[PDB]
Amino acid sequence: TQNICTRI
Amino acid sequence: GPIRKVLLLKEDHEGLGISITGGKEHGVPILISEIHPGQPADRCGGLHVGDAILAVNGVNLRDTKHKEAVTILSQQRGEIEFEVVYV
Repeated sequence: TQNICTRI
Repeated sequence: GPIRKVLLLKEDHEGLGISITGGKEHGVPILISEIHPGQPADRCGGLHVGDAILAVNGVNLRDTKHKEAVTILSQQRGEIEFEVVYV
């Protein structure tokens, strides 16, 4: 856990 | 690939319609993970999944952690000019 995808 | 400049418009109530991943702490660019249907990026075209976002409205994203890039991208309003390259 550390890479994420963030919606903007 | 070649660096491209792509401008879209975002109303205040809208999102950009993209998801990003990556960042300095993971040793990779800010990358477009997804382009969401019907939102500004999809309606404009010219951005692609796997593009690195090098800058937005002249604000450099090449050395930003993921959280900082989220902050920067989320703060853009109106005209949003992306500098992108397919990595």
